Amino acid sequence: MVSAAEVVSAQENQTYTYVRCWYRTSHSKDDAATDWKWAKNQDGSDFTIDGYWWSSKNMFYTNTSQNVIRQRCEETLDLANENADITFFAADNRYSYNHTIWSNDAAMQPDQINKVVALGDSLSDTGNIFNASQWRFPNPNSWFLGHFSNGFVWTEYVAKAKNLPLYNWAVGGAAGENQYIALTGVGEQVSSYLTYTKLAKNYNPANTLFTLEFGLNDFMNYNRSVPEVKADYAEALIRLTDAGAKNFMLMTLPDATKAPQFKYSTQEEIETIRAKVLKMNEFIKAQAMYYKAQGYNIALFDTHALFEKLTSAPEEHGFVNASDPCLDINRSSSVDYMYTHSLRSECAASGADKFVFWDVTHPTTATHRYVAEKMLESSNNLEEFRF
Ligand SMILES: CCCCC/C=C\C/C=C\C/C=C\C/C=C\CCCC(=O)O
Ligand SMILES: [Mg+2]
Repeated sequence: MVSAAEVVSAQENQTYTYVRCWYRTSHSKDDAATDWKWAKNQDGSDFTIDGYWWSSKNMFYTNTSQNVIRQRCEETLDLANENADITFFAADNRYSYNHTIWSNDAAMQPDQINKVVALGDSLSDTGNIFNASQWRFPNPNSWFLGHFSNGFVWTEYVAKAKNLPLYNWAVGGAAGENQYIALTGVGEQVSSYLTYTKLAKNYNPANTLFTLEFGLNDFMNYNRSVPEVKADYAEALIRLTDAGAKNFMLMTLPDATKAPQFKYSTQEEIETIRAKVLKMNEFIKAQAMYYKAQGYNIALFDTHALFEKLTSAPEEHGFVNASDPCLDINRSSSVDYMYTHSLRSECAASGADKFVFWDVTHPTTATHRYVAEKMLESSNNLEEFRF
């Protein structure tokens, strides 16, 4: 994907950069607003990281571990907030965009999972559209720093439970994301992953836990046929396994037609999408069995079955409401992502942790956490994966 000569030249172009530490300003997850500070050392001097830049979206590659960078942000911010939900990025100055930091692995690494790589849509996106929108979409007062929720997504909860770095290629389409970036498809995501990892040092793909949730963007936003979505899903698994991937967290798709935005869709539109989701889920199960029979490490979670339980009896799963958004949005219009919204009366009363949905499409961070924990329980804190 990148010649060996190009890799050497890039890796030898050594420099330094600074770290932007982001945090939730409120102690409540009802408030999505965030702010940032530069990372500092204990003596008050600026914290810097050594490494090299590369772009095919600039990634900064450093020898400094994600834990060390995280620790510097925690100490700099010195918040007594359990909901601080700290994230960090590389940045040369005040004008810089939020650049992902890749921590290079050691040459003598043990045979165990040491990072999470995510592929998918808005259900896994951690801010891929936010630099492209000049930090204006989704509005950072009502959506958590480029996440289409009031906090972390399921992949971040999974990565945190295992104390692992998470590197994200996921980006959706239900919020008008394609008015900001092109190349959002799963094949474009796998291509981008393959290109950027050639620049990494001592990269062993066998030590990566891959997460993949794909198909809802295609069925909801692009009216794509079931065979073309099945073919793209099979193609992603073929390309990843041929490039050394051994470990996957696969999942069935929740019935997206249960989301508040479908209150404003016709019955014909709803039945079309629902039928496509059901056919796709049978194919996802067949694909998981196919790779499991070949000796790959596959964890399959039935998110569809869990979501049916959650929406039919929310009171049995820690929720008061599964039909309305927490935010006071009572229509389906992508322009609403540009504005600040108040919480509806019922959600302000119960708290955002008691609602399944945050906006007309996306789940709350409590729903993301519930799914992530059910996943770890199902797989016995991921038993067929070596940690
Ligand atoms: C696979 C992990 C799921 C964790 C969240 C739990 C339940 C699903 C939540 C909501 C209902 C389903 C779909 C609508 C949500 C996002 C839009 C995805 C497509 C896009 O972005 O265009
Ligand atoms: Mg195809």
